[PDB]
Amino acid sequence: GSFVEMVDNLRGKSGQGYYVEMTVGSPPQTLNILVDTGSSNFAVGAAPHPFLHRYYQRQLSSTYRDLRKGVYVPYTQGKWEGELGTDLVSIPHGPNVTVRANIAAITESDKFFINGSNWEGILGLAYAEIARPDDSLEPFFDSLVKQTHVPNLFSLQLCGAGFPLNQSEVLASVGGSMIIGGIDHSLYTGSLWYTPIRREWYYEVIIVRVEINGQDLKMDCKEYNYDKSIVDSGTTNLRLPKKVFEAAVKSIKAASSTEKFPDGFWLGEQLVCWQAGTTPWNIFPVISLYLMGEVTNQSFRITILPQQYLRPVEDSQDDCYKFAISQSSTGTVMGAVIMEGFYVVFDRARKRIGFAVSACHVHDEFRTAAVEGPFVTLDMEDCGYNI
Ligand SMILES: COc1nc(N2C[C@H]3C(=O)N(C)C(=N)N[C@@]3(c3cc(-c4cccc(C#N)c4)cs3)C2)ncc1F
Repeated sequence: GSFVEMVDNLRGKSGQGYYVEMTVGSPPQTLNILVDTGSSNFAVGAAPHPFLHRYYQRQLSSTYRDLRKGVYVPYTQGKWEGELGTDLVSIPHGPNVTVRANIAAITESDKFFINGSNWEGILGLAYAEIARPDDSLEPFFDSLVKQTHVPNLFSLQLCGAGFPLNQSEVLASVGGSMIIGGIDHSLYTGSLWYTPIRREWYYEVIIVRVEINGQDLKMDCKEYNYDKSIVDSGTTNLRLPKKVFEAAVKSIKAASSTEKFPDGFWLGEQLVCWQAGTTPWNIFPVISLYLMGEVTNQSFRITILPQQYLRPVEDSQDDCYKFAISQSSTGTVMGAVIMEGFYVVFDRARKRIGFAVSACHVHDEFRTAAVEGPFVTLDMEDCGYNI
């Protein structure tokens, strides 16, 4: 229904991630924590670092419990090593509960904490299967549901501003909402459409068709989910498997062919700029991803605009952007590019993910993001990849 205490509890932007305030320990130590549906550990800075202005001080918490076990995470979007323990954890703009949760106290890191970023830790919201060191380390959300009456569901509304936010603006701006234990109807318009969670590890889904401005990419649907397709609030871009990325970029270039962009732009390395207010949104195509429905032989589509896949960056008074669609060798990743267009419901209790048009998506007077259905789609289980 309505969860006013949790609405507008996030801050951040797609390039730096979105974070929520949490407290750890007794007395409570406040930290800003990245909301990550692409991992399953709760890990916090626990030692001084040049890019952290605060960290978890275990010696100052009366409720700290040492698990006497280390944890190592290899190079991904950095690397880190830490020490496992448990403590009492709360979310100030969250459910009014305190839970005893596992915490990885980060003692050493390399390219993990980012200069200029405001988060001090990560809240991995995915399942125990991908937790480190192994699946015996209960993730935060599993603890929260086990210890309280909070329903086994959360929903995310990530809000892209549509323009660059400077150092002060990004700290003062509302970046979105994380509703723990429910769905807030103020955060979306139209209907919610659900896709099954294929398997509980990452939030894995199945894409059954892809269109660029209504034109079918016409690839074998297994290519779209090779080797998996996931929903990840901790990835900035929409990432596509190599072969799919190559086909999609060719189609996006063809649709936008009235303007030529350098190779560096399509590689996501180089910004493109236009005179203030003159970004030619209309030359760029909409992108639709069709997802398996909950009903046999039924699918639905989510449609995003260039206002989602062109990420605003500062250069001048020009309006500049980076192309936020990129190649992957680990499957499709529906990152902040996708999520900024939609209110996303992680319905763990019913093993499904819901999408609805976000009340904060950026658009223009001529086009809007969309969530539509149903469509008749056959042999959708064949779109899933095995081995
Ligand atoms: C903490 O513990 C564990 N974290 C992980 N993760 C895997 C990483 C990764 O490659 N992705 C795709 C991901 N979704 N999350 C991780 C990170 C995201 C960011 C980050 C930085 C800047 C912007 C954004 C955005 N949007 C995200 C830094 S690390 C953490 N894996 C296993 C663990 F035990």
